[PDB]
Amino acid sequence: MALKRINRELADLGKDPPSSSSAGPVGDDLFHWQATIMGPADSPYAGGVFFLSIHFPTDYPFKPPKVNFTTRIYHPNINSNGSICLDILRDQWSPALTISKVLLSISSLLTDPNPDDPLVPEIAHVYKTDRSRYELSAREWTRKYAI
Amino acid sequence: MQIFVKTLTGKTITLEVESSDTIDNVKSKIQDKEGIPPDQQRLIFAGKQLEDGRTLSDYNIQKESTLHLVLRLRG
Amino acid sequence: SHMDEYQRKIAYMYDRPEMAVNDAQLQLKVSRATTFEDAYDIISKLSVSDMKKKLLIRFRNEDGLDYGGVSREFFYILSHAIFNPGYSLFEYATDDNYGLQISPLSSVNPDFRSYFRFVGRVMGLAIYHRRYLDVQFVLPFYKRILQKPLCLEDVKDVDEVYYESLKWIKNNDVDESLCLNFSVEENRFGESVTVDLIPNGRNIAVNNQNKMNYLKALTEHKLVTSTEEQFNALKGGLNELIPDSVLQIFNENELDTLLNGKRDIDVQDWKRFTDYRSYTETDDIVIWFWELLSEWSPEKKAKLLQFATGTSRLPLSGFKDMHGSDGPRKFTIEKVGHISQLPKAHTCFNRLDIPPYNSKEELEQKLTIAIQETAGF
Repeated sequence: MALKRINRELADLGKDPPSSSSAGPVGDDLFHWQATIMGPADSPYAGGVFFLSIHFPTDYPFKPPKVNFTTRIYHPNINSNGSICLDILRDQWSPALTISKVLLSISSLLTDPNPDDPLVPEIAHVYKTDRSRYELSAREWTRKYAI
Repeated sequence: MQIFVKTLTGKTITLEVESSDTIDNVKSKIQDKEGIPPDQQRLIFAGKQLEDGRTLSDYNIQKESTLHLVLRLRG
Repeated sequence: SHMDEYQRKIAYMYDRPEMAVNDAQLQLKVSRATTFEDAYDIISKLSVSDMKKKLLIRFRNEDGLDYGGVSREFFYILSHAIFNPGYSLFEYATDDNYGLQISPLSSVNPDFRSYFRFVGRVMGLAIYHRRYLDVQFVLPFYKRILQKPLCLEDVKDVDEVYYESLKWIKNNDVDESLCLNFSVEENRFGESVTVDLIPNGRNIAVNNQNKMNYLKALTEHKLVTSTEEQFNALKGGLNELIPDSVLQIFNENELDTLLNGKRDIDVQDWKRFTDYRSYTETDDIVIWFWELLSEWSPEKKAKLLQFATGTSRLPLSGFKDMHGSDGPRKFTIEKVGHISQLPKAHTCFNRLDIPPYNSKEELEQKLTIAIQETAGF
């Protein structure tokens, strides 16, 4: 369940290439993966590639993996540490949720920031109040850092 | 008509409602029969989440429809 | 009532002729800097008759009165020493939900049985002399000590997400794609090894019929079979002083109250190990909040702690080593919120957002209303 399931998920992701979201083994250690996310086209993060480190606890699938960002992003849900407070990895987790669902959920969060979970309440309030300034800041950050 | 709602714990609750009954009416019925506030309760039916301001007929709820109870938000 | 019955049980237990101390005094000398080593050197080489006599403990180079307080501090320090996860004897169940359990890695020691018999002797001595340790284990542990069966719900205290996954497997049918079979992978200092719950269990995938047996096997292996020899040694040490016929008159919570005493959460430590955003102690809201916390019942303070952080169990060393979802994250108070809105909580960040109310009484009313639905202890 901690190695056969991982091999099955890796084989499944190796069959159909999403061409936008990719996952790979860091060297040879099946409990540590790197995820590359393409920026959503209809989002201020358009054209910005993002990197994530995914840790598989040994109790997988009974315990969810941990994803951490590396590239900075002016987002109301991603601080400088690269943490992600995503409900799918703490509450809405079931043994059948493969790692592909996690990447798709993160992509959805990037497209549509969720103000119900203000990891950094300042940026969330700025977005709720000054939309244009928030989007300008996000695009400037994407240009400076992602590029 | 009559419908059935299953909670997260698997408890089955029978509700005497109608197709034209509003979502608010069913939420009030569930609150009266259980005590949970209507806003906290969310009903999943055929991939559709019931929302205030609509009716059961809007969600194609029919005789002996099975719904699922879920929550909304957590930190 | 429950409390009166508990007092009756304690009186009957300590009134039994098989747990009566003698009139001889045992003197033990330890150094404050080195407590665990001295305790292991002395206690692990005594006799069953010796431990039953009156216990007198003096710290070396620390002469003073009120030997009761000195002994209490000694027991507190020793408990915080032996049960320290850094020593790799007892491990936290989860980093974000603190709870002590027997570490499966404790097999690394050449003779873990010696140290675990020492731990059993210490716990038996603590119960014998009406002295309290201050470590909070998990309920399945207390159920094991009383020799009670462990059902699936017992996994809830060990790990919430694990219990939710098990419950989901039980409720909904299991697809053939979920590669779940009778094989648990355990990692012990780098090397990960496969353990078979049943003979030739690594080649029997779960299905609709097998899922009940698989859940039973997983619960049994995670709660018992992992810590078999170590817990056997610990229970042997514990029963070396307290006869089991006395232990089995309690339940999984009366024993916890007997060990740790009436649990409480310190407030001065809480204040000294918090942090603020857009707030400072000069602000009136902060001082009102801390005064209200000072004058509150332990149950309500525990309820507020569970409402804010997400659990009622503190780390071993107080609020200092307070973890979060990703890494360390100390208790935080922030000035975010509209005037009319109720105080808000953020569990995975240990954060409490308090609106700037204009009266202390209003603040207390709003806080109580926000924590009304929370249940603590």
